[PDB]
Amino acid sequence: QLPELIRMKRDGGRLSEADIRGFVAAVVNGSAQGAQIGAMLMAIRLRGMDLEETSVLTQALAQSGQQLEWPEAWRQQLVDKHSTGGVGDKVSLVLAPALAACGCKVPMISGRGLGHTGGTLDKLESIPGFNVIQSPEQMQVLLDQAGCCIVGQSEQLVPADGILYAARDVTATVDSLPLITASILSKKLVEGLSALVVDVKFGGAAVFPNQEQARELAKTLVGVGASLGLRVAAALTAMDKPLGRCVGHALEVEEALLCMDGAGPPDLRDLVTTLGGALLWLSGHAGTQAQGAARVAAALDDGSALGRFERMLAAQGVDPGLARALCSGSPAERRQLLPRAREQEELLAPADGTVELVRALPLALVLHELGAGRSRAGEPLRLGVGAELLVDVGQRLRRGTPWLRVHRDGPALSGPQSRALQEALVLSDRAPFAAPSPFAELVLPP
Amino acid sequence: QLPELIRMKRDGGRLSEADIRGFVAAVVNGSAQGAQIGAMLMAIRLRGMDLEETSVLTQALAQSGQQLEWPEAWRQQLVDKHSTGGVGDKVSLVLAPALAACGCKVPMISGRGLGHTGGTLDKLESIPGFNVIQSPEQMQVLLDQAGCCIVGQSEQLVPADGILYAARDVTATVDSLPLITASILSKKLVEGLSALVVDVKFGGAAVFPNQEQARELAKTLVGVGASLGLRVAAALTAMDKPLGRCVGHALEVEEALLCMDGAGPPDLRDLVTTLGGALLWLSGHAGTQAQGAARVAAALDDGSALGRFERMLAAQGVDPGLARALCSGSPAERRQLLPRAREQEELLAPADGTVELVRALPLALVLHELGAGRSRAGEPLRLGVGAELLVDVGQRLRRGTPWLRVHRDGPALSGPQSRALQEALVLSDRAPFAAPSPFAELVLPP
Ligand SMILES: O=c1[nH]cc(I)c(=O)[nH]1
Ligand SMILES: O=c1[nH]cc(I)c(=O)[nH]1
Repeated sequence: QLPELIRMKRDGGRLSEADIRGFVAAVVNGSAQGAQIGAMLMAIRLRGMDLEETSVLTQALAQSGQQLEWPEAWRQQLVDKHSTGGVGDKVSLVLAPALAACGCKVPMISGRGLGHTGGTLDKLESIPGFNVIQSPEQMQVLLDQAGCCIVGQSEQLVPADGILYAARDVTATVDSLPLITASILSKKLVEGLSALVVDVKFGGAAVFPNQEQARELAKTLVGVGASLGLRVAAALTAMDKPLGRCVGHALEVEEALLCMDGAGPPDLRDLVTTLGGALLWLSGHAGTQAQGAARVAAALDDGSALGRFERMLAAQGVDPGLARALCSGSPAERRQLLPRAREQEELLAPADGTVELVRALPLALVLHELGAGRSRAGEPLRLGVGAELLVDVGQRLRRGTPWLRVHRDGPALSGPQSRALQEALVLSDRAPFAAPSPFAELVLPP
Repeated sequence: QLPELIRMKRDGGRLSEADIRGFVAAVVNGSAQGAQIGAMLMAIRLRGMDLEETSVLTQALAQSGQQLEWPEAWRQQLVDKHSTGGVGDKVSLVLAPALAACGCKVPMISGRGLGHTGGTLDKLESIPGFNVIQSPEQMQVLLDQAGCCIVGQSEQLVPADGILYAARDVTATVDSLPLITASILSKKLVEGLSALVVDVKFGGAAVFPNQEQARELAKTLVGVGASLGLRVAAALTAMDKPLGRCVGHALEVEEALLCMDGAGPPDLRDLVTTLGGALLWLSGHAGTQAQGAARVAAALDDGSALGRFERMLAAQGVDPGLARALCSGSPAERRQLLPRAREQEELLAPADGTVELVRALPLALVLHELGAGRSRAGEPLRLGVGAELLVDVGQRLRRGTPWLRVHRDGPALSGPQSRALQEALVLSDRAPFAAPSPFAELVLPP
């Protein structure tokens, strides 16, 4: 029974396959209570799991629901990428459609926000009518039509993970190697993918700031994934500063769109082309990293990524007209069709100097307490709330120049909140420089 | 917010008084979700709390509800006793009315089962009509007409403890010195007592088997109690074997009534007189402890605690006729008036030998899975389920002599169930001896 299983883990003992499957079944069928879920999640977070338990949690979460079947004509076309989570990380919003443009099939099952990081599903929900929950049947139609699709956990698609994911988010049990591994792979295993690239963040606002832990996760994701029959590669990418300039939901959707019609900040386009190019390589569609990167980049310039993105929006519930407007509209028009915070508050530079860095963690934490993230499961988010980096890293600015614009619904920023933000603006006084790219290294399966 | 409070404790940090009161209010008002209550509890169970946190929790729980207001004329009479939970530990049932058999006012706020231990509130419920939820007003009337009462936590009395109590029970977070401490003391502080005696168990079926760990609890209980302006004494008693010969709920009420009949097992009576003795002394209604143990014992026969029990039962919802029935009724009559298990299964001595011990834990565990224990929240119990020790410790026996009577409602005992219970009977080659007395020592407040 639940109390005993929890007790074993609490004592630092391992769970047998039956126990794990037992636990997962109880979660899915609703017999497990919230406290028991939270208790077990914490026991794991604090005591851990070995690679066998871990692999078992994965198979279990994966099997708690359906297995996605596709036309065998799609077999080698099926690919996906997943990010462990970060700030301003709307890569998936761009990659999904940019791949489906290269003929690739992407049945992406992602998630909502986790802790201080943003979830792509919450970002898509900024778009009116976008429905994250799609059946396995609709998903097939989606791939047939736009060859794109970004859905979330549901009754049919990894329900066990859906429930745990939402509990982890608000029980301080996000940063657990085995829970992240099972959660991520279970989603991807159910997809029947040919290749998969997981973007494992490291740095300031990463689940695992510590680069060495980012690595351990990277190697584990790939190892367990391999052992479970999935061609997987992991990319370790910086998340010390936000990706792009926009952080939030509604705001990140417009930057994603800016990226899709050939523009946007270089770091964003870089990560998109490097992971996509790494993904095309992994799946055999591209000969080398550079070739695959170029094809994806071409999709960003082509207008075909944006086009696939448009079909996806319409096929997942967005009114065709709004879909055509988001993709056909200019930055300002998109900004108007998407949720908007009630107040705009710009932060000014405290001095002259170079933007050495903009701490992503402090920024996400404040964005978090302003309604961008959850502190309770099922809690509505204030889509619209977010932030815009008005200055890039590597550029020089003077005191008095606005470097950040906070989009908020509530009161003017609190005291400790303002301090935290300014605190995030690191300045040095040297010549301007070229900001480095997020991507660090690729970890392949043994 | 909740997620952060949990992370702090999760990481080993202590919670500020504002944090704990913050968390407690969230538990009482609903903002804290099940998974969050469980996460917090497990974090605390694994990273502990310090004396101040513990002290602060205790206050918060006590203050989560109402403070019981009594007529000044009683102030000096209001006493109570508590247990850390055990097996067959029906002492409060016998001791509460026994005390009220000496003018003392006992507004006992106890609780339900906790882990593998039986709760007196569950025991009282096997008594048709008995209500455990009495508002403060009813509690005054009860003491006024019967001198005692046994109620449970409610929206009005320690709401916060009620919630943590029910969750800890099914989350393997019962055995936490600080949680037990705040839980026990919070209920007592709200009672406005002038002396509290806690029976801290140690032994095979104790929350804290290790006698030294139990002593740490006993010290904390008295220490923190003292710091909160409550005269508290704590006894340390054995729980390697079951207190009495009857384990369960309806069955525990019968053996209890037998004790209030001036009969029963030495086990029970001995413990009820000792702790009661310590109580009357502690509160000043007795010059010494032996005199108290004497007045209490007298009440078992003369002065009538059985008489006080009847008035309590009636005053707490039990039909007056049934109440008198249970009192004047003899064992056989008592059984017919209470819930009886559907069937009866007896175990036979696996071999000749002297009964060195009847391991309480294995007993509780099995009775537990037959419906005597909870596995979820308010999961209903099978109150007639239990066991009768058909043999005493110290005696010898021959293979074939039934040593245990199991009262179950479902299927006959299973293989692993029978094996578990058999392994509970420890036969030694020694000569017949007299079973020792539960009581070990008494820790005091100065
Ligand atoms: O699906 C997931 N993405 C990111 C993380 I971190 C996780 O645990 N699961
Ligand atoms: O009221 C209580 N009795 C026994 C235990 I153990 C506890 O934690 N609380």
